[PDB]
Amino acid sequence: ANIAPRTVFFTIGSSELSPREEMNLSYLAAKMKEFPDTQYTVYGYADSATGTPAFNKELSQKRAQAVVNALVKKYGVDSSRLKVDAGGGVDKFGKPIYLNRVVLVESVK
Amino acid sequence: ANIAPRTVFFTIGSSELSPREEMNLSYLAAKMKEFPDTQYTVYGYADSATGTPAFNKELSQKRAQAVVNALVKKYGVDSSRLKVDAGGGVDKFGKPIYLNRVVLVESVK
Repeated sequence: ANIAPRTVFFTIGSSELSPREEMNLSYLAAKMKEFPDTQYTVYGYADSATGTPAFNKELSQKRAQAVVNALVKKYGVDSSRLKVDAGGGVDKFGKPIYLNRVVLVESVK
Repeated sequence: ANIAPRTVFFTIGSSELSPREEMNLSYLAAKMKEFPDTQYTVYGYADSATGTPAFNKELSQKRAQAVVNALVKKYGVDSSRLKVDAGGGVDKFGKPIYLNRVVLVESVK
């Protein structure tokens, strides 16, 4: 009953949620509200191919936090159910490098 | 145990899947493979604010079909589990109008 990991993409150097991602996120929040006991990890990432490690660490943190903030503030999800994990700059998502500018929302087993 | 509806967005007049959407879709396919009995409807849409009704109908069909084709051909999902619904041109997704250029993958209850 654990979600398919949710992908939220971002533009370069930005932690802002686009209209597409707000739409994406509203469906996930409805599922979260339907099963109020489920826990989630909100992994934030950035591409290590540009910017410094510390900038990419902060950016990944802010990306995860913006996803948390929309679920909590806009779609009414208990903040205690969401845990931020700042993954920093990575290449774990391959190329094009913007695929690493992403948040993954995953269920906690 | 039904998925949170999955959003797959498209560029104007196009039914091509971007690198971001292929990444998005790979996580959904893994969930589909984990629970092989689940059925899904693949709703395709276009924005009714541009183009003719018949063009938007075909475009919505091709969008849904491209999502089906990636799940079946690239991520090995039984074609019989996925049903296309061509929604044609709509405004059901609000503005900006590109939010209507989308596929929704939904579980069949």
